[PDB]
Amino acid sequence: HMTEYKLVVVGADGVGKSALTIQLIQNHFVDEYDPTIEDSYRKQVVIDGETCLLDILDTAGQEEYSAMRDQYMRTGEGFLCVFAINNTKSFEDIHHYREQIKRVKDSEDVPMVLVGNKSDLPSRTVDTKQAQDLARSYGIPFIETSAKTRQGVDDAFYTLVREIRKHKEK
Ligand SMILES: Nc1nc2c(ncn2[C@@H]2O[C@H](COP(=O)(O)OP(=O)(O)O)[C@@H](O)[C@H]2O)c(=O)[nH]1
Ligand SMILES: [Mg+2]
Repeated sequence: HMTEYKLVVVGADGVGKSALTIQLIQNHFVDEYDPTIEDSYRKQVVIDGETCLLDILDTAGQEEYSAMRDQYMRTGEGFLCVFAINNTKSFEDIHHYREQIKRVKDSEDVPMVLVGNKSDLPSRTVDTKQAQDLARSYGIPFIETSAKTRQGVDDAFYTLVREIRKHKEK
């Protein structure tokens, strides 16, 4: 039997939340995924010898949350907080995503990974050292990813699983 891990992917629209999830699930890069589609996905994967069933919500927009999105924020075990390395505003807005998670959990100790996506693109406006400074302040890992090439994608999700295990018995 399989251990469930409930993961939530958050961040500004346009950063690659959906592309990252689709790369993890389907091993393909999608270049035009509807920016409004929000849904949950499953993936069976062995991580460090444990058969895991990941339960992943790919969040979209900031319209009135569905009961499902509210449920995933409340009961989610770990969060991928995504910005794009060519989107300075998305990096600046990570603060707000962190603050939301801390409020929902009433805690500063929540399993989380800072993800800098679109690492394949040449227009880098967020330096790795800026992201490292932010992640160090929050006490969380920082991983750069490309949903296009798959670089870092498994790393980001597996690291989030490992961060959940560091926080609680699973
Ligand atoms: N080059 C490149 N484009 C990406 C990457 N991730 C997402 N995109 C593109 O960025 C746009 C937004 O991606 P999407 O996954 O819909 O973003 P979301 O709003 O965060 O779900 C789309 O045109 C994607 O093809 C990436 O790693 N590299
Ligand atoms: Mg999306």
